[PDB]
Amino acid sequence: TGDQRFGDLVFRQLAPNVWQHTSYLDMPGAVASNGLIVRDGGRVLVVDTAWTDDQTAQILNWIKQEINLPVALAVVTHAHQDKMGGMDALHAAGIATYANALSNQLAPQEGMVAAQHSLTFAANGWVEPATAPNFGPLKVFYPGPGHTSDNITVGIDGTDIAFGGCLIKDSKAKSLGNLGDADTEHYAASARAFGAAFPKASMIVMSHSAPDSRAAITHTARMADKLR
Ligand SMILES: [Cl-]
Ligand SMILES: [Cl-]
Repeated sequence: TGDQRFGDLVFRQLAPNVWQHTSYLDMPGAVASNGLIVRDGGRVLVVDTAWTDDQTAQILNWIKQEINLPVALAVVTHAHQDKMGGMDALHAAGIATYANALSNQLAPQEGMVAAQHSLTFAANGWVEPATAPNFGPLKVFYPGPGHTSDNITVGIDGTDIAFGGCLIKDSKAKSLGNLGDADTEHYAASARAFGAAFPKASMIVMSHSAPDSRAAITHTARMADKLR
């Protein structure tokens, strides 16, 4: 209970300044996609678009009318439709968009529109600060290939929250979902690297489940072990 709707796109509050935006697409069943909205000082930061441009425009309208702070940047966590399907709506609103350089390189073949800006990463997985200017509380981390080769993750400074995207499944999941683009061999390690990158996080947000505990990370690596 307690999950606010606006148009067709649930917002749920996670922390006083972190909302979960949820949109739905129908996979002829229906499927939820989760993303984040972050209030940091006098601007708004977004993580992940919705499945489509119209849903993404709704997210923007909402920010305008529930937060009323202008959207500074948006970060998308890889080149899949649940994360990137709404790029045009972001660009029409003139919002600076960032993704892993690799996500941007793969976006055309994945049917997605590229972000305007490319994030690069060090060998230890942390984002190069100068490719991510003014991200504020957003801490961007590339844990290695897993769900896709380009998947990145984001921690929120000043919260128990880290966002795993489609990389992490929930603690009671019966599978790792879509392994279509998966790196089987490195998945377990990547799931574990995300865990270790945000060691103090206890609320883990993922793409198709309510926020879960760290058991989500542990369980996902367990399942991925059985792959390799
Ligand atoms: Cl499941
Ligand atoms: Cl942490």
